Amino acid sequence: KGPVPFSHCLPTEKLQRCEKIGEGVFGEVFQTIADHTPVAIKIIAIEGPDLVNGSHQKTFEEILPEIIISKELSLLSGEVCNRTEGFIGLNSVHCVQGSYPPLLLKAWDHYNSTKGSANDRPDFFKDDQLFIVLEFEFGGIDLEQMRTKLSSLATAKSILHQLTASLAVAEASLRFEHRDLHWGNVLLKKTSLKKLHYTLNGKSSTIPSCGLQVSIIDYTLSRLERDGIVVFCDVSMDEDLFTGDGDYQFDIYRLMKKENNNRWGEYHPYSNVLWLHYLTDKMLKQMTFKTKCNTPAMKQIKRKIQEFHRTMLNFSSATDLLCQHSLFK
Amino acid sequence: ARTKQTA
Ligand SMILES: Nc1ncnc2c1c(I)cn2[C@@H]1O[C@H](CO)[C@@H](O)[C@H]1O
Ligand code: NA
Repeated sequence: KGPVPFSHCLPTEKLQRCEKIGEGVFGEVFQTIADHTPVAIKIIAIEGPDLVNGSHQKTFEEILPEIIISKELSLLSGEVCNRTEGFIGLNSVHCVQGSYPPLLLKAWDHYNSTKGSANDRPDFFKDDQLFIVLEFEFGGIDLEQMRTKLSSLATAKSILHQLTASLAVAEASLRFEHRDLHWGNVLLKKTSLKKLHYTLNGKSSTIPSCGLQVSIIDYTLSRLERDGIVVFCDVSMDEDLFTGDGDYQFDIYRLMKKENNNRWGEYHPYSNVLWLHYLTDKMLKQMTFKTKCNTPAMKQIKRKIQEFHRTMLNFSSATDLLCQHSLFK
Repeated sequence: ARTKQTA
């Protein structure tokens, strides 16, 4: 077949509505709308010689694991025995060719002026440059940007409960590890559902939403298996992944390496526990709740979450936490 | 937020 122009993924009206909503070393994420429905578009340069955001571009083979894992996780919303909507929907993947669309560069510029960017302005790509364009369901706003917007300690418990269940279901279905579940990768969207449903090994349960649906995104470093074929990112030789400081996030990579003996092909669901611990730590230390923590009931929820924080590292997986931890009774 | 630290 071969690639398609950016205009294929982003016809005039869709392109005009693109706004930048995030970034990483991988490239750029734009929100737009199609058939009256918001979507997020992740654009990753591939196969070219230019350094991008400090790193070499991936080949098509190197980007396949992300695509495969994005598809498997998206599929869980539709399964029976192990079902959850707690990841993100994947709509489509395309291989696109061109220089960066001028309208996306303007959107890039607007973000850089308001939020600041840690990326290079993507204005040096030639007309034959390839990209992978992944279109996802819009999952709302990341937990870091929502750190002053959560209502109450009940909201915090619901988010942790949703995260834990989603991970457990992915563990059970796919021997999944996220491996990079920093707070940019947890999305919150308003829902009018009072409770959310999941199914773990044929058993269905619900979790009070407190008005929010959580989505886990970005499977760049993730791992799973299907048909006893493991799909993963081998970061054994990536030293700078392990040398960060100034946030507990950067200890999580070191602690994962310790757990797995630097062997990233193996299944170690304890990594999901480590990420949950980091998120629980964020809930306790970096959130300013709109209703603060002002009643005996809210204080009690805070105490239960601190207890979770002090105990949860003695569990072996998200599935073990969900099924056995007192917080979820 | 980002996987590796970077201003
Ligand atoms: N599907 C989505 N819905 C809403 N926002 C999204 C996504 C995706 I894929 C990514 N993002 C935003 O972009 C940042 C970088 O991955 C993330 O930190 C996040 O802010
Ligand atoms: Na979701």
